[PDB]
Amino acid sequence: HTDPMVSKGEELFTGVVPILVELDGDVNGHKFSVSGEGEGDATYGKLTLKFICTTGKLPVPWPTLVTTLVLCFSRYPDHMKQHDFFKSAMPEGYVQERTIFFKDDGNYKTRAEVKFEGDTLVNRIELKGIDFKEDGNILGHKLEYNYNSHNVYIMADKQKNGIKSNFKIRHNIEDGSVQLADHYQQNTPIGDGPVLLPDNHYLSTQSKLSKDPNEKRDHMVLLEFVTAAGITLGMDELYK
Repeated sequence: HTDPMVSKGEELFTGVVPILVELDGDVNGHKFSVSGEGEGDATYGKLTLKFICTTGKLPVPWPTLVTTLVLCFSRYPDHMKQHDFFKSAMPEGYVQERTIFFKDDGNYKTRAEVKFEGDTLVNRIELKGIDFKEDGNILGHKLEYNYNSHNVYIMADKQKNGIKSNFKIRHNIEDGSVQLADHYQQNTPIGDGPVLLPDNHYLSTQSKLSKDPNEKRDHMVLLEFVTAAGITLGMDELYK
């Protein structure tokens, strides 16, 4: 690429990159840990990850953890690569913080560091959840094991030299309803190096959730794709 800052970030994501995810969680005092392993191919926006609850039964539904459990693997098309904050922060990485408000239920607060340790991309997360209903849709495990595709607007946060985003997820309830999960996110670089501050744009995501037939632990197999879009005034003019 013409931009050596783009080149630097992209060089770290060429090919297939191994991923480690670590989550320590406490929801209403229900403590748990999650480990995940797999690989990402940013050229395709493609994640293949297998997560295990290493402490026993997961006390919340797996779909409620998808957003928490690596946006540096998003596909940014060439015309947008100068807008890829997530890769530009590497290898030192970024902090990803969220609050996720489940309507008429509790909230998750998450803090994670996403960085390289050698050739492995690590996502190390702490999650705290409070004010849940012990018999509600989350602690009562009333959600379908699936994840609806959706689109999310990414905005520069110039003052924190990072990005912010807020977006709604709707988890399907077994009874046919939906449980809203209202996400507030912010990302800021680790360390004092430079980053690419993006124009506002969108990420589109789809996720397939499955089970490993040979796995006896509580677990989730995730096939996730994330693709960036927008910044199209110039590109669209090429075809008029």
